[PDB]
Amino acid sequence: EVQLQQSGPELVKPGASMKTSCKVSGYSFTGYIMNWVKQRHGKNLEWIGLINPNTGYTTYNQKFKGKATLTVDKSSSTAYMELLSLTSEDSAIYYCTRGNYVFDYWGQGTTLTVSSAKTTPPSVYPLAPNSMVTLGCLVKGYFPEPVTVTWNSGSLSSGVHTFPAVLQSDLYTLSSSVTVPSSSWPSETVTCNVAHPASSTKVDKKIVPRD
Amino acid sequence: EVQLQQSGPELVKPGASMKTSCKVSGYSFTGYIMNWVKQRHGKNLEWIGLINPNTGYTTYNQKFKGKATLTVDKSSSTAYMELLSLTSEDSAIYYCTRGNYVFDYWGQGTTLTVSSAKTTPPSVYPLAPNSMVTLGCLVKGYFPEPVTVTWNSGSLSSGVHTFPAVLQSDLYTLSSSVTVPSSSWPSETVTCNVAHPASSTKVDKKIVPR
Amino acid sequence: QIVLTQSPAIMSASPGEKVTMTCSASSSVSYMHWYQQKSGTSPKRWIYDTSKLASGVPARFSGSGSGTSYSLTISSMEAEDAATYYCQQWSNSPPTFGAGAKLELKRADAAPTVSIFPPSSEQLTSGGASVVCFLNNFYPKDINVKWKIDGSERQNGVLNSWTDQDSKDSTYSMSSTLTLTKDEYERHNSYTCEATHKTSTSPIVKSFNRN
Amino acid sequence: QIVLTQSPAIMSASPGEKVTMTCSASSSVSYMHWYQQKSGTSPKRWIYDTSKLASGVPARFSGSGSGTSYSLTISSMEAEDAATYYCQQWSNSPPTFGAGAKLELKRADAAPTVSIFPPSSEQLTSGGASVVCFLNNFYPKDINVKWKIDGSERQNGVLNSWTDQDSKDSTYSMSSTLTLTKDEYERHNSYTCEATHKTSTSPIVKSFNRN
Amino acid sequence: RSTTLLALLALVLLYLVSGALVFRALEQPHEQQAQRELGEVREKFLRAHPCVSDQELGLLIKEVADALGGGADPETSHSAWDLGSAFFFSGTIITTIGYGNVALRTDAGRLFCIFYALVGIPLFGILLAGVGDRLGSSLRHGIGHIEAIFLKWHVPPELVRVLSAMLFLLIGCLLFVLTPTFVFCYMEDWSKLEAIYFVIVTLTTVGFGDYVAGADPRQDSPAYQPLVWFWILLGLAYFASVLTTIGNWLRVV
Amino acid sequence: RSTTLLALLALVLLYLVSGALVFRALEQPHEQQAQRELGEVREKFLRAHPCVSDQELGLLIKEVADALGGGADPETQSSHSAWDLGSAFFFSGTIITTIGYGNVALRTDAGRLFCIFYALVGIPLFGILLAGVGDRLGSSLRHGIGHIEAIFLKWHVPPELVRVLSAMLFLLIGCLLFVLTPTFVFCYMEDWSKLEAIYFVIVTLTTVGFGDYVAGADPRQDSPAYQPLVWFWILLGLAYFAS
Ligand SMILES: CCCCCCCCCC
Ligand SMILES: [Ca+2]
Ligand SMILES: [Ca+2]
Ligand SMILES: [Ca+2]
Ligand SMILES: [Tl+]
Ligand SMILES: [Tl+]
Ligand SMILES: [Tl+]
Ligand SMILES: [Tl+]
Ligand SMILES: [Tl+]
Ligand SMILES: [Tl+]
Ligand SMILES: [Tl+]
Repeated sequence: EVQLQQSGPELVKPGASMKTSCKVSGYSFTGYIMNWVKQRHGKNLEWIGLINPNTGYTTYNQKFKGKATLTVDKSSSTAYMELLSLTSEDSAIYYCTRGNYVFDYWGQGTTLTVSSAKTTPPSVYPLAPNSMVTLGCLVKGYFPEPVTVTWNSGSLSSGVHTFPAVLQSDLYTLSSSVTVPSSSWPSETVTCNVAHPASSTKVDKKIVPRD
Repeated sequence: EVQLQQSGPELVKPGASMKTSCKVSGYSFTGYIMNWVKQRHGKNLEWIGLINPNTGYTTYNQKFKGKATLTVDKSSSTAYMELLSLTSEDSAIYYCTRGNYVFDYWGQGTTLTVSSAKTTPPSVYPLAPNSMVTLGCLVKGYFPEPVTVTWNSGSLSSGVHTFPAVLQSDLYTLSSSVTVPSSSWPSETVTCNVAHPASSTKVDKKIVPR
Repeated sequence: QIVLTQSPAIMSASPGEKVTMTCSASSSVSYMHWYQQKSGTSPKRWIYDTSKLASGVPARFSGSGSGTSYSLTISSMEAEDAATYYCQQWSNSPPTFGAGAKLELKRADAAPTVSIFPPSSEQLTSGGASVVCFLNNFYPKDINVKWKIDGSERQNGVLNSWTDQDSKDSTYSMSSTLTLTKDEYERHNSYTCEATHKTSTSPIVKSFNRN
Repeated sequence: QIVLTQSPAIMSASPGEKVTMTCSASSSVSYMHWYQQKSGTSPKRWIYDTSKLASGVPARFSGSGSGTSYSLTISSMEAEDAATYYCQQWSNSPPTFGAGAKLELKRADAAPTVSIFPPSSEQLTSGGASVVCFLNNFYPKDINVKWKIDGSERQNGVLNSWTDQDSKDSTYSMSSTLTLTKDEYERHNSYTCEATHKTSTSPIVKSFNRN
Repeated sequence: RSTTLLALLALVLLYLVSGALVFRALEQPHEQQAQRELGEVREKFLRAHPCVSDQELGLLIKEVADALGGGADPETSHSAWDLGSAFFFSGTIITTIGYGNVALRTDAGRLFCIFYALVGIPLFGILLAGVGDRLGSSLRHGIGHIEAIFLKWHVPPELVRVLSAMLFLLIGCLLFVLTPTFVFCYMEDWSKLEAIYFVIVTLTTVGFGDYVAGADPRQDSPAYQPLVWFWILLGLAYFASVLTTIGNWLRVV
Repeated sequence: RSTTLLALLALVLLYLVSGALVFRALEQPHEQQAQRELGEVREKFLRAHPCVSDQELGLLIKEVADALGGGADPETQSSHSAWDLGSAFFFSGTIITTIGYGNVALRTDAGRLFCIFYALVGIPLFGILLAGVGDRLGSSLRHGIGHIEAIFLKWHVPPELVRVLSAMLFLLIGCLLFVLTPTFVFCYMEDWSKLEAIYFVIVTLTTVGFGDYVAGADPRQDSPAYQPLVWFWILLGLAYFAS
């Protein structure tokens, strides 16, 4: 079982650089070419460059010439990528993948986030207004991802959509909907529970009908 | 720790063929070229040929063209050599070794013996005739190698040479010497212990003075 | 340098349907490779050297092509086939990818369940005012939202978010969020969220009055 | 079919002595490699690419050369250095080896301790008669044995065997075995084994009478 | 006549343009075959050798090309400036054939080559005229014996002269065109068409160099390499005599 | 004269052997070096790529060499055409002139077959035109010389020497126009050295046509009128070298 194990997510300031790793097992590291690939949120895949772990030889995409430095550590069969002078356009998922003509094995990827933002807890605002009724939670102005939204401590889990976060002037916003039978609300309380691990923030918000 | 583990010694009739193996561990089998080398009793090393385990490609020494076939089993990272229509000229040690310019890792070797002989237990004959005395054991007419010789069940280990076997009309002969203080013999008994594993033969011989 | 075009970028198939996606190259290549990617995870070598199947891949998949035109085909769509497929080439360095072709599951059309939500009192006290609209569990994904303030249309300060296709009901959902300052909010009275979907010629509209 | 000549094929060194063995090539060669072999075991890469030391190898070993003439050198002989060294080349397929250079330890000369042995009674009863002579723990290795029956020399049905240099005293030893039929044995009475070694101008002779 | 020579220019011009059209029609579709093959070789190698990047293989191929361009030969004896090959090369100059399958790499080589040719070619032309007259003499003399038969058969002396010219070239053709082509077929493992192509490209002194016979000697057939030189010499003189007289016929026309 | 023919043969023979000695002295060392460099490249590659046998690398190099020998270019992986109308025109010229640079090979049997008949008919046809232009070019030169010759004769230089001086001028100006002028042209146009340019010029006008140097062949040049126009020179230069 071949396996490329990439290091965890990283969050860095604009201008700073960053180094990330890809440890191989299940085959001999030096026998195959290592590449790196960039995928900026769910779009086209970009080949960054390659290194021959056995020879140290590197080539790069012209796009990334000054940006990226590939190295390896033969003894720990580990490949490294360093990214330099990071700008916001560098925020993406980066894969290490193996191959010299097709890319036959890929790491699980690592997410890089480049941002000036400071850790900020979210404001959580309830969204209150047919048999069914829909209620919501607005979670805005937090950094960084992720937040977790549950409903009634997770006992209310069907009928739920949480939408993707979006960037608004350097901070994240999303909302979550939940749909319930109107006999249940407001006969029964509904509270959305929001956690933001980065700020050690746990917040509960009861949805109350507009007065 | 790279390692090439060859299969054991093989004994075959003239005319027969034979296949021997070399399993690698400590690196990736398919990443490196495998070679085989012949060494006929303690003399020049002869490159037989090579195979690329990844591509199946083989080239051979012209000397060995029709003689030898190299193959691999990728899954068990094992290399094979087959030798054909064997004659006594083929009796030798054969190594598998790794490399595409220098041979950096070698198997421990395998000995091939080509012979018509049948398993025969040895006759063991004592050799009896100053401060030191030398006594001996003649071990003759056995096949195949090896035998092992000890003295007084290993209580006598210094002063001992066992000489190389030699072929005498298709069977092996050797002897073993041991040197002891003449105060010890025949005041004390000396017996040589001979084992021939191939025939399940274990024999003790007391050296008695003429 | 060589450019790969996969068009259309989105397509959809019922299960049992035959599916064909194409990859056209800016200039000829000798081989084409394809990867399959599902949200959340790295790409997988799917087909390589034009028509060879990778280990895991079921037989319903096939590849073909030559020179400048290559294709990936599914003889009979299945559910687990929903994914994004990318082509790539390495007959010329640097290697390059198609922009990918997303393949969604087809299903019966569904109208959006629409809900509009006024700013919470909590938010208003901090000087902001976000008006939120959920358009839930509809198909297909093509949909348009329009905001109206006192009958007058507003497009600025609006942010949208779509979910991925739901894995159980195959629907889509989206949120639209009009973010205003409390000032702008309190100047007007009627707020309307207006949805145009294939399922009706006449928009679906939810509204509310500030009082 | 480049030919490598190591000459002399045998040499001997006292401990502390500098040792140099040479390898000349039938035509020019860009690198030379060397193996060390001790009887009983496979060769070990010792020096490769002319002057690079393999991992195990102590510093007293060095290599050099170029074109058609290469050499392996030991700055100061040690005991464990006794071995056969082979050169080999792969600047042209097929690779080839020197015929090897055997390096024995020098030591003070030693006369053979000689012993002759009459046929055992056990052997005689079966109709065979082997007369054995041990020449033990002498140096150097050059030695000659002569058999005499009733004072007249016999050189048929004699078989010889030498040991390798002894690992602890650096001596050599050999057996000589006159094998006769019981017939031939009982016809004569005096049996003598005669050893010529450089340590004395006068042979060493052990004899026995059948009586 | 200046008027007529202008006409002749225009004719030739049309002969060229017509040639151009045909060669382009026949060859343009395969301009790229060698590239395609090189690329196939690369891609095939990469698939067989995972320890090699495309880009690394690229450098290898550049470095190989440079060495080949310096006159290296792929080895698996082959010196193009050993005495025998240099002799041959010098032959290719004074004959003006100029196969050029081996190029001069040094400025001295080039410089020397200039003077070597200026002096060598006319010197050779003289010998060639000489051998042309002597070879034609031998041929015409032998044909004269057969001419005796025609004259007795009361065939007009004018036609007998014609039949002898036909014979003159036909026998030469046989000895210097047909015979060699069959020879090279077997010796060089060329096709008949390749062999005739070579022969004629050679005897016309065009000397493309896509095909070359006698640059190196062949073990197991010693007489080969000299006989080829001997052949070029004799063949050129035979071809020359044909051109001078067909040139001779043409200019009066 | 049979005696002289044999002497001449022996002389030529010596001219060849002497040539051989010189070229070997001047070229072999460079060649032996290249051969070495190829081998260094192999051995270097093997040391860097254990997955490759020497023998396998050998086949690669042979196969690469064959393709390069067929005119593949190491630099790219695959716009300009060597058989466009202008280059094909040029190629045809190289045949009938017997120059035969050969820097672009015919790949098809039809190409070869046609080329045979094209030459057999083309070369003598060209020879005729060449004789014609040779006489006409010499005529025009000789006429132009006549006017300057009038000046020498008035200066009371003997009519025998005036004929000699005029020949000097005759060739010197031709040389100037057909040797020197072109070499200076090509120097600047092809980025060759002076020595390379003269080498080319002369290899060309002698109809040796090695093909190591060819004017206009360069792929990058945007020079349509260039290559045929050079043929204009080739025509005039050949007829004048015939003398
Ligand atoms: C051999 C065919 C060409 C004519 C001989 C060379 C004369 C051209 C001027 C040197
Ligand atoms: Ca076996
Ligand atoms: Ca060469
Ligand atoms: Ca040669
Ligand atoms: Tl043939
Ligand atoms: Tl010519
Ligand atoms: Tl030519
Ligand atoms: Tl030529
Ligand atoms: Tl040429
Ligand atoms: Tl060429
Ligand atoms: Tl220049």
